[PDB]
Amino acid sequence: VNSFSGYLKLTDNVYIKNADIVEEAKKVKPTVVVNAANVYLKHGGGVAGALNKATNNAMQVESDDYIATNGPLKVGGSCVLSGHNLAKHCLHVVGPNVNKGEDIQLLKSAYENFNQHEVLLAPLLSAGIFGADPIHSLRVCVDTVRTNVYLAVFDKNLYDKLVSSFL
Ligand SMILES: CNC(=O)Nc1ccc(C(=O)N[C@H]2c3ccccc3C[C@@H]2C(=O)O)cc1
Repeated sequence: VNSFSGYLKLTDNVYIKNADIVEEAKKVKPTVVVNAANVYLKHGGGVAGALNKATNNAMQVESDDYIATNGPLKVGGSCVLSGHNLAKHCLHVVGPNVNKGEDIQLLKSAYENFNQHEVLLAPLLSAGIFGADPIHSLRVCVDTVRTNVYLAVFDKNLYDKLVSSFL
């Protein structure tokens, strides 16, 4: 039993809710919140900008030190950093950005990072400003992630479309 509330169950291990991931993180304090990161951990907009703003820029400060030490992430890769006031940990995962021309097949590799964590609160990777089809992202999530994932979808219209079209 966990504290996630109001989710629709899609499969054995995937759950979905129309919610603001920032507000959801603030209320649940999950062990892991996933950030829709880029390789430079520059949290300017989308989910990343929202999560970082909610940390009063502490996420960005920590991220800049991480990059200065380790260099950029790979597309499809991830790193674990602090969750600050939102979660115990933040798993920064880089899905391909279609608006940068990155290979969508890398979306499966990106979701594989979730399997290293038993339970996660997450957005749909590569959705929103990353330019992928969220219906496709949900399909890859369901077919790749085996651990327990609670997906937060900010847009109610998109949420309803994702549920209604789910196979
Ligand atoms: C004050 N609170 C807030 O600003 N919250 C806030 C702001 C923006 C987003 C967002 O862009 N999310 C989408 C996003 C972004 C980048 C990559 C993939 C996805 C999928 C997400 C979705 O469409 O569900 C989510 C929450």
